[PDB]
Amino acid sequence: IQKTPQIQVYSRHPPENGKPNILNCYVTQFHPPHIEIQMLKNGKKIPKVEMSDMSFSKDWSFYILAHTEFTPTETDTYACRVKHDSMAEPKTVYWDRDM
Amino acid sequence: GPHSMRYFETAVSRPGLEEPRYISVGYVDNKEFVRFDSDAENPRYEPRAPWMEQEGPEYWERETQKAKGQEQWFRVSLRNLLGYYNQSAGGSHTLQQMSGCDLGSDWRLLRGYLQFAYEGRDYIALNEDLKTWTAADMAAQITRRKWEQSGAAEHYKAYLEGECVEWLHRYLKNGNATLLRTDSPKAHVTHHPRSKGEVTLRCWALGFYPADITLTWQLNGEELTQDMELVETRPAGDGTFQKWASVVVPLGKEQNYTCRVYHEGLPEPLTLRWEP
Amino acid sequence: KAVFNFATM
Repeated sequence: IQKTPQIQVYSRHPPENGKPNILNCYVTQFHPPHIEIQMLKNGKKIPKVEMSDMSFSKDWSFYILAHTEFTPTETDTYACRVKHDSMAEPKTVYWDRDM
Repeated sequence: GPHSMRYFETAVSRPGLEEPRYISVGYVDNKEFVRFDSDAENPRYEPRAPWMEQEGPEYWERETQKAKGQEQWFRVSLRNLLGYYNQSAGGSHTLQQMSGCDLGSDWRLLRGYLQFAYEGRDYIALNEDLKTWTAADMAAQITRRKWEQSGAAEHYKAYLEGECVEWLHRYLKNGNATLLRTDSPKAHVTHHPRSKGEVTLRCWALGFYPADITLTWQLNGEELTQDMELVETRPAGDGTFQKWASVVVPLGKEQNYTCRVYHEGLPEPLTLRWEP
Repeated sequence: KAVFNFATM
């Protein structure tokens, strides 16, 4: 039976506007292992997202780190959208640089 | 300190394509060092950290034949489980396994592990005694009787007490100036105004390995579990981890609040406040 | 070193 994914979106490094960085979308605690992850800039899919290999925790649940290069600005908004069988609709979370 | 080795194996069936995908990941001290994947063009145990390239072709060829054996083992087991649970065709199914050993700091076996899950759910496990089996499910009882009658537990006990220990000893010596490191966290506190008369203080810990860590807040004395928000520890993507914990606080009376960071790389717990 | 399994389930 299904386990719904938990998502966090955050930068690898302290975010500074105009300085290149890496944006992460860490998706954990899900089952079954088949999942769809897109990272978004201003609502549009970012085309070249790196996907770590499938792994699982000692509680049997799966997790994945997705990441991409990006340059934070004052104006653009980033997000991660996750499609999985535990959810009737996709789940979006937005990047907040303070959290 | 203490040490461990684990192999985490997975086989996934899907309605269409004619054979399950099988994947095995090995870890030494919770860090990846080998990997086999049946979807790969060259299905073979490839190395995963610099220090494993010391192994000759005879090591990789044996390990790879082992993985091919496991794949077929997972394949038949998946079939058998479908029947045991009166599941029809046309669905997706998961079989997972964890196995390995924990050594103490004295390099002796502390514990062996062998565990299986079906559909993400405990199916059967070898008990700590390495002699008897735990299986909760009615369906799992068939596997348990089969394995009791075949002396399966003896076979796994020998691997866990023998090969698992002997070869982990070997792996630690090869990467000694590699896995004998821990990065201490760097903590700082940030300040975030909210609904006035109040403000969120957010304690950050960055660049640490391994992932286990604890962040507390104190109102001048006693810890605060309510309503202290935190996030789950997360990979930064470069081998290190990040965490924060926050507490909401009266504006102006915020120098009363202290944050502590507990990590195994610290010579002692760190202590921190908001610094305007 | 990987385990190799005994009887199937």
